[PDB]
Amino acid sequence: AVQHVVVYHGTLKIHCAVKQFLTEGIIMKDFSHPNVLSLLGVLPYMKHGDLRNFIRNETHNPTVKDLIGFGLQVAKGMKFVASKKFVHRDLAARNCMLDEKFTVKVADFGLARLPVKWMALESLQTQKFTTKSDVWSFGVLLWELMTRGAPPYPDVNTFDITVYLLQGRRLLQPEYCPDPLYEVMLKCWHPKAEMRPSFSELVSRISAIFSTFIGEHYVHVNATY
Ligand SMILES: O=C(NCCN1CCOCC1)Nc1nc2ccc(Sc3nnc4ccc(-c5ccc(F)cc5)nn34)cc2s1
Repeated sequence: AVQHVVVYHGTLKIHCAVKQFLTEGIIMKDFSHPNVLSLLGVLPYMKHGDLRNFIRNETHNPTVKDLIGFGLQVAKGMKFVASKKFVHRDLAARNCMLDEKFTVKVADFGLARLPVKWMALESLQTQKFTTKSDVWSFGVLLWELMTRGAPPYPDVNTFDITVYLLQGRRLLQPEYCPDPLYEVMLKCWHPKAEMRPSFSELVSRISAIFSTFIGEHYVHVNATY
């Protein structure tokens, strides 16, 4: 069963990277989606590396369309993962990768595997993780995308985040976030887990927002981040 399955550089020609083991080898191996990082048999090399570092790179010139497009690809990847009944537990821009085609692959799962500032409130309180808690995390990722990789809740110390949130607070709208995309993030952070959108609903809502843009709005980095 692990026979059909059979960090450092490598070749096969495909360029590659290399970092119970056999069981999860098989499990990781059957997750095939273009917005999900593959097991080659050893993972494909991602030319552009992590999503967070890429958007922070002061020499890159992402547009609003570009950033929303990355968020759309994450959502497609998570829609697939969620269909397989798998919970990520650590969705963050740091855990998403970008290839030579600028295709986003959700990574940091399986063999490649507390992120308190990305955690839903019920997970901060129960230490249990669901698909609905991934959705909350996804909303924080979108906020990362729109601020070009700013750290969330900058003046909040990890520990005190649950108290902060329980005062009635959320991340503020980034300067280059469209209003409808901020409403989407607010939905992802709905206080009741069951009221949060599914990943299928997020793919749908975000693809419509994405289609309204034409690549004319350059997103700049914030000085206070
Ligand atoms: O590094 C490059 N590309 C060059 C990047 N440069 C930088 C300077 O600008 C020019 C472009 N390709 C790579 N592919 C792969 C393929 C697999 C893996 S392991 C893995 N599995 N899940 C995850 C999830 C996240 C992270 C991660 C997090 C933070 C980081 F910082 C780097 C990697 N790793 N990870 C590593 C790499 S790294």
